[PDB]
Amino acid sequence: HLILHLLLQDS
Repeated sequence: HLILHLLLQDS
């Protein structure tokens, strides 16, 4: 799930 976050925070 961490990836799902590193994706939202990056954007």
